[PDB]
Amino acid sequence: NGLVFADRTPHPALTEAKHQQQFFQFRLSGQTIEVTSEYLFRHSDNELLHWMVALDGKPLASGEVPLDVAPQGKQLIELPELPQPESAGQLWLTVRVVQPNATAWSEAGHISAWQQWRLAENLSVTLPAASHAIPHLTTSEMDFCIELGNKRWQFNRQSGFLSQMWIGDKKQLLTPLRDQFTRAPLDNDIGVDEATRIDPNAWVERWKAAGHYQAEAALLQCTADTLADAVLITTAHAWQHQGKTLFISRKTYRIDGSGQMAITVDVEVASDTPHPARIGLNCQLAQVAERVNWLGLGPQENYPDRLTAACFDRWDLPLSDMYTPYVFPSENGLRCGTRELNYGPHQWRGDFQFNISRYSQQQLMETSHRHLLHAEEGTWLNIDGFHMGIGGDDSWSPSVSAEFQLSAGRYHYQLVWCQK
Amino acid sequence: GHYQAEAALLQCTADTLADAVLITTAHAWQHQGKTLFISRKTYRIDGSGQMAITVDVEVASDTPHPARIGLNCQLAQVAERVNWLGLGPQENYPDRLTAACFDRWDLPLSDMYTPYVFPSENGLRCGTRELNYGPHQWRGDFQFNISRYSQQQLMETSHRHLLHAEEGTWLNIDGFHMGIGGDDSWSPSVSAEFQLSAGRYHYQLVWCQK
Ligand code: NA
Ligand code: NA
Repeated sequence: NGLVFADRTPHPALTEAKHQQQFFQFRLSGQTIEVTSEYLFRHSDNELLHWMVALDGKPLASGEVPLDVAPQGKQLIELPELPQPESAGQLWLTVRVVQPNATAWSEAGHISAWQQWRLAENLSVTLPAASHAIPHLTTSEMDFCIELGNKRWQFNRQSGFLSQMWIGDKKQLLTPLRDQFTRAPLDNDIGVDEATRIDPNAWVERWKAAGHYQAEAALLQCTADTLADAVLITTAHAWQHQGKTLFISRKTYRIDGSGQMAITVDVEVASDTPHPARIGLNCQLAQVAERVNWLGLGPQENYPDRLTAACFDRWDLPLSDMYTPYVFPSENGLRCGTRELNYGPHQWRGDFQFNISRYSQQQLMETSHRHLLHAEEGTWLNIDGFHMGIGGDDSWSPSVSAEFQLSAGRYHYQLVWCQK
Repeated sequence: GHYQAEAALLQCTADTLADAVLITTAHAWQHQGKTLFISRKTYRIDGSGQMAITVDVEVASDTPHPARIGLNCQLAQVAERVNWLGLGPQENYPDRLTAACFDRWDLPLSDMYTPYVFPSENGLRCGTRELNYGPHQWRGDFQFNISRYSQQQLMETSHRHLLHAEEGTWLNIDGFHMGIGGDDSWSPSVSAEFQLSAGRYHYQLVWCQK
């Protein structure tokens, strides 16, 4: 149940605890930062505030101000006039409290606190430059095919899913892109303190009994249309278990002359089915790259009810860091609030949560120990419009608070897939 | 600049499909060089006569959260009854709807207006899946109000006895509507979970003739 592994390597949860247990609080009013000390005895005599303003990860301005706060006291820091850019995006302010000097318990340059705020946002009004190229649709009995030069997109008309993508003669997918509504259960979803308890109230059990893990997709609609400058595929799927419809998924895929595939997803969830762990898509990619790079919350694993410690910026990590090696395997390594994701030739833009690794949700839920996991061929990608909270208040009864359960009934998310 | 914000057209294409016409639009509401909202829509008129409207709105994170995200128009028809599947029968709002029940409700048009002495937004009904008015039917998941008074006349007139019924019927269909609040009435009282702060919004509507 540790914040650390037996060898004292941090679990991702530790960083959330560090952030929430901060000894300095911050408010932002206009250009003023108010820093309040939660110490009771010490003045801030080994602390400096670093501030940084960035546009979608791009550093615009930064600075340093010494901290001189009495225990329980306040210091107002006035920011210099910020040299606003004209280009579209969201400006983010980040502050960090840094300890310049080593102590008996920390190294020089130790970070004790941080915080972020959204500053100005400039919405993108300027149209994209109209591409000259135009995609073409090749219909067969079994498939819709879209080609754009080297690029090729294949929609299986029997299943209703994007079954394959081609760059010239190279395959991009090892498994089709399908809706996913389940996760490999966390310890908080399993809910039991004792071994032989088959607790009928736990999330995994409610999910198992409703047939979430074994629901079969049934195709309702799979049509293709040609527009002036794009091809539009439209699909509708029903997930059923024992005649009962749990989820309906309605999708458009819009492929334009730029080679961008725009996916719209609208999901209905039956109000009497237990709230799903996630509402997303997954596929097994053929590529295995070294680095994952994203504009979103990071660097560490973060979930909707555990993301306060994560900062929004441009993060770049090795693939292996995008997996969390919990001894008992589960859904893991998610990052939330992501606007852009980069992996090998692929780029996904939108507002989504994702995890990426060499292990399928299936392998993760079938394996009892982490050392028994084996890297699957290619890379498993889950991209979620929505993900349920993880809970934790205890680990033997449902603990995901109401506001983090997927209860809306109707959900919408949109993704742009392109090959940069 | 929310009240004086002017719609600027970005896109307006038409496309013929196998069994439908697809109109795609984009707009930006600006005030003094600042982009407040972007609205992206598709209209799909198919062979059965139904028009499906899909709306996706962006709100700048640094503009005050808007009062509503919706559509309005003035219908030519003045009918006797309003029939809806949703929350009712009385006026209800996102942070004042626990008393309302989900059912099929049928009231005279006049009942769809609440005569507050100082006129304001009024008569909203939430959680509506189907709205019927004369030959018109709207389906989806929306909030609406319907009356002879425009949002403009309501905000310009100071007493209820000075209001005149306009020509036809003003319809407001909202995908999202701000809470009313009221913990007090001299400071912002709308709780955070009832402010339209998501940044991106989505609703869909089917309009047909029954
Ligand atoms: Na100091
Ligand atoms: Na008024």
